[PDB]
Amino acid sequence: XYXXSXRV
Amino acid sequence: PITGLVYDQRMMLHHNMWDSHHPELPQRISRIFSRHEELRLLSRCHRIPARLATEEELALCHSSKHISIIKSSEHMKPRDLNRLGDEYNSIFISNESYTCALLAAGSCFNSAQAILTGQVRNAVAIVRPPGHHAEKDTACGFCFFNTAALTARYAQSITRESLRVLIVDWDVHHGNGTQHIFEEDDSVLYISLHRYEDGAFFPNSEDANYDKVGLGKGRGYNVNIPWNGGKMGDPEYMAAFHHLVMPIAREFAPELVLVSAGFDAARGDPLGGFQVTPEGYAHLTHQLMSLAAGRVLIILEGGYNLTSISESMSMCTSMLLGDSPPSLLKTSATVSINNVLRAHAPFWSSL
Ligand SMILES: [K+]
Ligand SMILES: [K+]
Ligand SMILES: [Zn+2]
Repeated sequence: XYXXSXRV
Repeated sequence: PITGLVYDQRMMLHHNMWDSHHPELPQRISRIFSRHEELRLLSRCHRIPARLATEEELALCHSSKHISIIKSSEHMKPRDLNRLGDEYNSIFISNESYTCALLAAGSCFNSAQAILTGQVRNAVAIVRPPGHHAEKDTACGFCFFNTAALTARYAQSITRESLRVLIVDWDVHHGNGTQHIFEEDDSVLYISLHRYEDGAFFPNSEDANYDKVGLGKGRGYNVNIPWNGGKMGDPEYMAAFHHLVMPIAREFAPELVLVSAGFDAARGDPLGGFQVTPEGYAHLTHQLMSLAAGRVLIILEGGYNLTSISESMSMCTSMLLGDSPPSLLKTSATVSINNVLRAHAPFWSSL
């Protein structure tokens, strides 16, 4: 949901 | 006609020990509360007290394993908290998280009970951590227990099991936990509007597509409105309410409206990327107040720009008090609405 990684 | 409000600064204790600037900030609720006081809404509301949910109340929606696991974090050392948190998707845990999740759920129980017994007409709950990503058996997406889903079950337990509960989830993210808890249920109608991007936006599941209409006798009672390719705002949300949300809800005829009121679809949100204005949130609230004879409980979910959430939620409260709404289309938003209409026309004659 938060981080920018794609599935967070 | 009385509007209730519940806020407890004890819910600020849940925090991120490794990143104190993580967007699910303790000051989300204190900023929203402060803004209510600045706009003079606080003095116009009846303060409803917070309380802890009981573990028996948590089991209305959650497994005893999940409850026990989160309960066990209250006394863990920092390394055990870090490792437990990493076992979930997008979760941080401190020694206060469990108590904070209990206070969030119990606050909404006391609000729903106040509404259903006629002490107030409607209510707003300024609560942390959020709830709508929590599943029966797992925490997810900053959420530990599914506050809104528990509140629906709590409401039925103090009235009757067939109490019709409409949950509108306008958080920018799909309330996957809520959808799953009520997927085989026609007593609780779940309607979510959310950024979807063909499944690439969090929570990253096709579960959130328009063709997921519910299971069994819940067929038709799960309404997914997913947004793709576009920075949506008030025209798109207005149109989805006119064409889908309000026609279906009126047909369902709910006896209480729970709003999973995330404000991360707001203009300025760092996670949502959308542009709903505070005036738009007022109009969405004003529309929902025509259901259930105004028995609406607005529950804070997400929303991560402190100024945007404080202005937006205050406008929803202003609407609950009876203030008149303030003065207010992307092509891909029409595609979405039309896709949901085709999927749900078979169960809703209003469509
Ligand atoms: K949503
Ligand atoms: K349902
Ligand atoms: Zn969200």
